[PDB]
Amino acid sequence: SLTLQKRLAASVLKCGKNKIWMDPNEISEISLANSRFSIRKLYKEGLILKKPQKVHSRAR
Amino acid sequence: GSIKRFRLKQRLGKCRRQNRPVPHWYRLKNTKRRHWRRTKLGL
Amino acid sequence: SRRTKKVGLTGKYGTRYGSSLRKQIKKIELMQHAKYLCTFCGKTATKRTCVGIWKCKKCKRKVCGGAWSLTTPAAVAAKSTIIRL
Amino acid sequence: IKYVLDCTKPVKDTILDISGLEQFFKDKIKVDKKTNNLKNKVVVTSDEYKIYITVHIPFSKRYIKYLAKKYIKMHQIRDFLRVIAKGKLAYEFKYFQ
Amino acid sequence: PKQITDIRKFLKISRKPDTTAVIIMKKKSKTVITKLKLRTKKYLYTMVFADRKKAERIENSLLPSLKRIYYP
RNA sequence: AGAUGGUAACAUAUAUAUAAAUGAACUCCUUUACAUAGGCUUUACACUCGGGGUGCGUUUUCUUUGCACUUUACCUUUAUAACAAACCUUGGAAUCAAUUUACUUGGAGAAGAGGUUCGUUGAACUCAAUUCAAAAAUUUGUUUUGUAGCAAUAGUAAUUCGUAAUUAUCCGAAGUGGUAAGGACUAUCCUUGAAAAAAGGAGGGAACGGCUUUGUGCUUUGCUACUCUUAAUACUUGUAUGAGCGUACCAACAACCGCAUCAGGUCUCCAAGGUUAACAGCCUCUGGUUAAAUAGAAAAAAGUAGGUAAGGGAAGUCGGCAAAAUAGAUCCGUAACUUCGGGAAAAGGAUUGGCUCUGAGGACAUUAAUGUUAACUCAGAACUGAAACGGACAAGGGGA
RNA sequence: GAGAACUUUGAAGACUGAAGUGGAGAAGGGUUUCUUGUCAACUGUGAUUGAACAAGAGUUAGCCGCUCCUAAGGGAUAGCU
RNA sequence: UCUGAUGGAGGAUCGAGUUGAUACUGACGUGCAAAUCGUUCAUUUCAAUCACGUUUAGGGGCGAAAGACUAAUCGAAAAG
Repeated sequence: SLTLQKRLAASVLKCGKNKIWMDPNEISEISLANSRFSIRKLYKEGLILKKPQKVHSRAR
Repeated sequence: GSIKRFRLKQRLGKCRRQNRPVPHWYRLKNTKRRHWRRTKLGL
Repeated sequence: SRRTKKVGLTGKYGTRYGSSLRKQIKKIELMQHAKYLCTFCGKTATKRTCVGIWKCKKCKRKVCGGAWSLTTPAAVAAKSTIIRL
Repeated sequence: IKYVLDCTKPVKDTILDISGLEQFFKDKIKVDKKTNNLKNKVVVTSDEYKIYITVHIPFSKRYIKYLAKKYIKMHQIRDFLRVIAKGKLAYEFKYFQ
Repeated sequence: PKQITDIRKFLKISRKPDTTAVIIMKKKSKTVITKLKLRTKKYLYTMVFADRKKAERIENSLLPSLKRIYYP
C-alpha cells in the first residue's frame, strides 16, 4: 500500500528506505500522495520523518 | 543486454507487439502467446 | 658476516637441483652478473642486458658479446688473428 | 566574554526559578575539572529575567545548554522546554511546537 | 570563468558588442564585498570589490545596453 | 623576402581569444607505445584526534558529555609555490668527496654557489588586487580584501514566518597508513614483455612586394605607405553546425544457463568501525533484510548435525577411520643426516590478564646554554585475582 | 479485505556485516521496468502479494559507448589447382 | 678468516581469496543437485588464475598421456 511512498520518501530525503518513518495514524493522507512533490510537502508538515541513525559512539 | 543493435531491438519490439491478446470486439463475432520466462525467443 | 660457506649466489636455489648443477650454474652466473671494463670509456660499468647484449651504464653504448661474459675466448682469438695481419 | 541565557518567556509562566538556575550554575559549572574554583576567571551574575555568565578562559557556549538541560531534567520540565541559540552569545528557553 | 583584475580591461570587455549581461553579487564578509561578472560569448569575467565606493561607481558608470542580473 | 631576448640550459605574441615568428619537393626522428619483482617517496581520497558553532540524545547518580552537520565539481595554457630528476653557468675534487632505506655518482668535470626545463600536483606560496615607507626620469618590506575565478546564487545542518519567504553557520590545528596514481631507483630473464590510425618536431631551401606601362611569364620606365593572423559582418555558394544506432529493467537474492521462482554455475569496479599481522574470524555504523515449496503443537524410538563423560587409554578396527590432543606471540633450546642451501616451527621448556608506575626510541629556536610539541613500539618493577590471562574468535601433533 | 503466520503501517527482538541478498556494469534475458487495476490459473501452505493477468505509459547525448585504427586472425582479388 | 647490520633473491614457507578435490569410503542417493551439501584437505610470484576474442573438426582435431577431452554423447561426436 505504502511501498511507493516509502520509496519516494527515501529518494527525496536522500536516506535509506529503512530509515524513513510514516505516521502510523494518518496513513490515509500518506496514501493520497503519489509524487515527489506531495512526499516533500507532507515530510515538511511532519507526516513522514527521517529516523536518526543508530548511535555508534567512539567513547570506549 | 542494455547494448543492442537496431535490428535486434526492432525484433524485440515486434515480439512484444505480437504477445498481445485477441481484441474483445473481434472475439464476439490467442494460442501463439509466450511468457518472457517460460519460452525464450532464441532470436 | 659470512652468510654462506660455499653456496654463494646459488643460495637462492635452496636445496633443489643437484649440487653439481648448482655449482655449474654458479660458475657462470658469477660472470653473467659481473661488471666488465668498457674499453670505450675505461670505466668498469658494462653489464649484460639480454643474452648477447652488453651495455655500459656510462657511455650508454652497447656491444655484442658472449652469452655470459662480455667476450668469449673463441672470438677473442679470432679477432686477434685478423689484427695480426 | 559574556554569555546570556534568557528565561523571560518561561519564568513569566512561572515554571523555573532564576535563583535556582543561578545557584545550579554557580555550584555546577566546573573549571580545571573543579566545580567551585570560579574565583576570578569565571563569574556568573543574575537578572530578574536573564542569566549572565562572564568568562575569562577558553569556554564553550554549549556548556550552558548542557547545564540548562541537566537542570530542567532534574526538575522534570525537560519534556516541555528547549534551549535555542538566538545570537552569537545568547541562549533562550523555547516551548515545543 | 575568468577573473580580471584591473578596471581598464574589465570596462573594455563590457564595452564590447558581444557582452550580454552583468551579474552583480553583494554579500557580507565579517562591510559588503561585491563582484561584477560580465557574460560574454566565451567566458564569464569576474572582478571582486572590497571597496564599496569603487563598486558603487563602476556599475553605474557602465553603459546600460547589457542586462543587469542582481543575485542577492 | 619572412620578429626578438639569454653566456647557456632555454625564453618571448595575455589581442574578449598567448591567432600569426614565411617556408615546397624530398628525407629523418618523436609521441601513440607497452613485462615482472622489491622497497623508498609525494599527492589526492579514506579513516582518525582536538578546538569553535549549531541541533539532538543521556541526565536515580556521573558526564565542560555521546552523536550528527560543519561541503566545494569540471574548466581558467589555471597563475604560482613546493619537490624527485635532467640540463646550463661558475667552480676545479686524495686526507677522495657528495649521497640513498638500498647503491649510486664524479677531470668524459665532483662538492659549493647561481640558474633552466619537464613531470608531479592544482590557490600551495602574500597568489592576486589593495594600505603604508626606502629605490628614480620603476624595486624591497608592512596591511586590507577574496573560500583565486567557478562560489554560494548551489549543498548541508538549524531557527522562524502567510503557507512561498526571512534569518544565522559553513573555520582553527594535527595524527594513522587503508586505497589509487605519479616519481626516482634497484633487480630478473637461454622470457626483453603489440601494431596502426592519428599528432608533432626537425633537416632542406623550391616560390615571392603593391599601382601603371614597353615589347615578347621575361629588362624596362613614374610612385609607395605595403603581406600574413584571429574575429565579426554582407553577398554568392543547394539548405554554410554537431549524423545514425544503444540508453527502461535483472544481473541472480525468483528476471541468465541448468526442463523450475533449482542450496548448482556464471566476468569486472567501489569498499567503514572495533579487536588484530590481517580485505581472516567474531561483533558493529551506512545501505539492505527479517525472505526462503508451509505453519502449530508435542517432543518418545530411530536418523542426522553436534556436545560431555568416572577409571583405563587403541585392549577397537583390515587399518587410530572418526575425534581428541598445542596450535598466536615473546624468550630459550634444538639431534641424526646433509647436495652445506637445509633438516627446523626439529625435538622440547618458560611466559602471557588487569592496574599503577619506571626507562628508551623524534621534530621544532635562541645568545656552550633554556622552552613548545607527536607516534605507538619495545624493556623492567610493584600491586591485584578462586593461579587466570593467544580466556571468545583464530590456531602445526610430534618422533624413529 | 469476504477472508491475513507469509499484503501495508508503527513498535520490539534480531540478521547481512563493506570478501554484503549494499551500490554500478558485461554476457545472457527482453518489457520482467513504472502507474493504475487486479485474482480463472500460477505464485508446490495461505495470499488481498507478485517477476502472474489486464489497460496505459516509460529509454532524450557533439562530450557515455558503438562508429575509426590496428592484433591474434577471417573473407575476397591475381593467379594456380 | 670471523662478527653485526644493511639488502630483499627464490618455479622458497604459512595462509585467506581464487583454483581444485585428500578423507569422512559423512549427508543425500524417489537428492537442492543426472555430481550437490558439511567438515576436512591441496593451491596463492608462478609451468599461476580469469575474461573476451581467435585458430585446430570426426578415422579428424586436441592431449604435462587418463584412450583423456571434442556441448550430460567418445576404444571413432552429433544430424539426416
